[PDB]
Amino acid sequence: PEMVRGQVFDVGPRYTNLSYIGEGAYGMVCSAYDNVNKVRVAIKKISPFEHQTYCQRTLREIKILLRFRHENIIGINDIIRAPTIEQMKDVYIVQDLMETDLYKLLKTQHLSNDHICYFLYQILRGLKYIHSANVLHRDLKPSNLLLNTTCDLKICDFGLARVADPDHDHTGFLTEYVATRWYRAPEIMLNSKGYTKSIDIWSVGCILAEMLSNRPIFPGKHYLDQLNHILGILGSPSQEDLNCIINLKARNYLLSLPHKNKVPWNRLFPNADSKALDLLDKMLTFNPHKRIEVEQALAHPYLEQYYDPSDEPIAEAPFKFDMELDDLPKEKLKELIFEETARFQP
Ligand SMILES: C[C@H](C(=O)N[C@H](CO)c1cccc(N2CCN(C)CC2)n1)N1Cc2ccc(-c3nc(NC4CCOCC4)ncc3Cl)cc2C1=O
Repeated sequence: PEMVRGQVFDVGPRYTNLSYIGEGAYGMVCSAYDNVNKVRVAIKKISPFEHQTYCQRTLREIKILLRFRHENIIGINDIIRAPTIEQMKDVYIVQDLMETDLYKLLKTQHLSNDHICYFLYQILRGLKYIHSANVLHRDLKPSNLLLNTTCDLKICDFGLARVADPDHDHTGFLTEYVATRWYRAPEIMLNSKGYTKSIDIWSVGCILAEMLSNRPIFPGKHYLDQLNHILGILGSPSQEDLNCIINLKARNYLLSLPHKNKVPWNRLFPNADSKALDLLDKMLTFNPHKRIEVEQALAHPYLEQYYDPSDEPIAEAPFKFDMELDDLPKEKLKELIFEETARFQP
């Protein structure tokens, strides 16, 4: 068993020459030479089985990424685990190796307007496919966008992804939420469980804004501060948009705030392309019902150099989970992970 930073990384006989890349709560990631395809790959060692929420993330990632096939979505190339459920403590997921991610890039590099345009195009292209499968990614952010040395982009981490469910989207005011705070749509804090495609469009808007200036647009320090950052730029919602929020706690919170006018995008982003700011405005619309959809965004003048709907493929059918995963015990989720990964056993 090869070891990396005091941890077993047992991926042989196919994968050798391991080099450490990083780690986090999820586990650990290495590059490795793949002796079958003869190319270096990324391998992440996930050890989720003592934690129900980690099992859910692992299973969603595996089921979705194995069904999806798209140039702007990271694939799963192979999964290594023990031959029996008893002996399985870890799952190793093999994926195409990427140079960097957009979080690291925005901390270190100015993006040209052409780079911003091309990155936004690829995000929206991959998202068109995801949405066409009736799936919501639900956690789009710079660190979930991987890039190679020629700036090809792939969406990663489907651990919070789910099937769209607009009929069950309504909730009360200040309902707790899991996905990354700075990229949450305003309606999450007011009346939405984040079960519709419009949630993802908001996140992409936030990402576009961040590419424009290298700084997050709405860096909320805690749950309600996130909403207050959004309203600081968008200004007070209009009467029509406010009347859409029928829950009185949420409506009356909004009515309690002093009037704030919209901060023009060209004041926040004085060097930005005007067409980019027009698309930004449409992605960062307060009212999710008025928010631009993914296929409309691709058709926007800002992306005219790239737009080609015949080359923006959709999924062959809607994605469905067999059963709802949200509440299943971790022991049951382990079984499901075992079954989902069986096809990679020799
Ligand atoms: C978290 C998520 C993940 O695996 N998540 C899983 C399912 O959700 C998971 C399982 C259980 C828990 C959990 N948590 C814990 C709680 N936490 C709040 C959220 C995450 N997450 N990661 C980690 C990860 C590491 C590397 C790469 C990757 N990197 C490169 N190159 C490098 C080169 C240097 O520059 C940056 C790029 N090339 C290809 C790839 Cl594939 C991708 C991912 C990915 O998707």
